[PDB]
Amino acid sequence: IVGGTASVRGEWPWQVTLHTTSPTQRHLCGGSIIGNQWILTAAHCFYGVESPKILRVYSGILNQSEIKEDTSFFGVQEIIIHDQYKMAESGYDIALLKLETTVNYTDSQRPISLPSKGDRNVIYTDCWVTGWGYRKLRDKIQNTLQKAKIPLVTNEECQKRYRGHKITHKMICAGYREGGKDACKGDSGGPLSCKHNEVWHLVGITSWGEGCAQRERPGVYTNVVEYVDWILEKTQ
Ligand SMILES: COc1cccc(C(=O)O)c1OCCc1cc(-c2ccc3c(c2)[C@H](N)CO3)cc(C(C)C)c1
Repeated sequence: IVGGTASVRGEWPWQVTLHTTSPTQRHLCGGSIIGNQWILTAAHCFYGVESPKILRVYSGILNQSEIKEDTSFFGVQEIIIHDQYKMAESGYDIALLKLETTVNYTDSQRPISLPSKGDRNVIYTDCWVTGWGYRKLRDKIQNTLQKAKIPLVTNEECQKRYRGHKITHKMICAGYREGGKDACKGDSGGPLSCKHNEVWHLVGITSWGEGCAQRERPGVYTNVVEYVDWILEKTQ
C-alpha cells in the first residue's frame, strides 16, 4: 500500500496473508475470509504455483514478523480459479481457496459479507484497501498491515485513463486524481472493503494498475458483486 498507515490488531479481521513455501517462504498475496473454510482472492496470485501443496493461509496476523516456525496456519485443500481467467488486466481475476479445516471466529479473524443482494444503487463513500504490499516501486513486502482510504471512480472515468485496456463492469476502479494512495504488488488478492450502514462489505479484490499511486492511474479491482452467482455456486 502506497501512502497508507499502520493498522492495529483486530482492525481488518477478514484480511489473510497467503504464503508460498517454495523455493522460500514468503507472503505471496492477500485474501479475505468469506466463510468458515473459504478465502476469496485473485487468480493472478497463482502464476507458477504447481499445486495447493506449497500454500499456507495465515489468519489473525498484524505483523509478518509474528509468523514463526510454530505459528498455526491453514493448509489449502483446493484452489478454484475462474474458468475465464487469462491475465489480471483482462478480468476474471478471482479465485477461491478451500481450507483444510474451519476457521474459528474471534476478534482477530472473522468473515466479511459480500455486497448485498438488492444494494445495486448503493453509492460507497467509505472504502479502504489493505495489505502488506509495496509502498513504492522496487520495495519489499511490509511488516505491518497497511491501510489507505481510496475513493471509487466511475467505470467511464477509469476507461479514459486506460485506453489500451477494456475496463468492463466486472471491474471497479479507485484512486485519487493526483495519486499518492493506492494498492501495489503484494496487496493483490486482498480486499477493497467499504462500510455502509456500519457494516463492512467486500466490494473489490485488489487486481492491477499502471504502476502504483501514479496521477490519473487508478487501481483496478475485481468487482465482487458481479461474481456473487459464481462465488455462491462454488461455496454451496
Ligand atoms: C508474476 O507476478 C505476480 C505474481 C503473483 C502476485 C503478484 C502481485 O500482484 O502481488 C504478481 O505481481 C504482478 C505484477 C505487478 C503488480 C502490481 C500491482 C498490484 C496491485 C495493484 C497495482 C499494481 C495497482 N497500483 C493497484 O493494485 C505492481 C507491480 C510493480 C509496478 C510493483 C507489479
